[PDB]
Amino acid sequence: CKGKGAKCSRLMYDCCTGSCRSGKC
Repeated sequence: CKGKGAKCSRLMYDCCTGSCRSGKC
């Protein structure tokens, strides 16, 4: 995964630790 500011999807959040909304971590 990535970290903050990393493009992600709440359902399939690809962030290591943080959040995932609007298509971002």
